[PDB]
Amino acid sequence: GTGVLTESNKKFLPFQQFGRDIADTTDAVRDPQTLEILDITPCSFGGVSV
Amino acid sequence: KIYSKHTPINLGRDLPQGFSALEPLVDLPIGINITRFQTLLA
Ligand SMILES: *[C@@H]1O[C@H](CO)[C@@H](O)[C@H](O)[C@H]1NC(C)=O
Ligand SMILES: *[C@@H]1O[C@H](CO)[C@@H](O)[C@H](O)[C@H]1NC(C)=O
Repeated sequence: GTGVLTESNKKFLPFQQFGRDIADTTDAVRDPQTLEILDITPCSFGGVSV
Repeated sequence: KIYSKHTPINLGRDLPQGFSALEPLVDLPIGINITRFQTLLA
C-alpha cells in the first residue's frame, strides 16, 4: 500500500494483527519485527478547481 | 480452536446475565476426528 504510518493509541488484543475500516480497507497494522501498532492514513489529497 | 474467559461473578446465580466475549488463546493443528469428549477429575 501507500500512506503515512503513525504511532497509534489503538488497543489491540494480543492475538490481533490487523485493523480494517468500514470498506474492508486496512487502517492499522502490527509490525512483524518490533510488535508495534501502526495506524495507516492515506497521503494528503484534495480536489483542485480552476 | 479453544476460547477462554475468566469472569469472577458475585451473584452466583448459575450462568450470569450479561455479555463476555471469548478470545482465541489456543489454536492447535491437530487434524484428527473428534466425536465424543469427557472431562477429567483428580
Ligand atoms: C527479530 O527482530 C526482533 C526485533 O529486533 C528481535 O527482538 C528478535 O530477536 C529477532 N529474531 C531473530 C531470530 O533474530
Ligand atoms: C469421524 O468419524 C465418524 C464416525 O464416528 C465418521 O462418520 C466421520 O465421517 C469421521 N470424519 C469427520 C467427522 O470428519
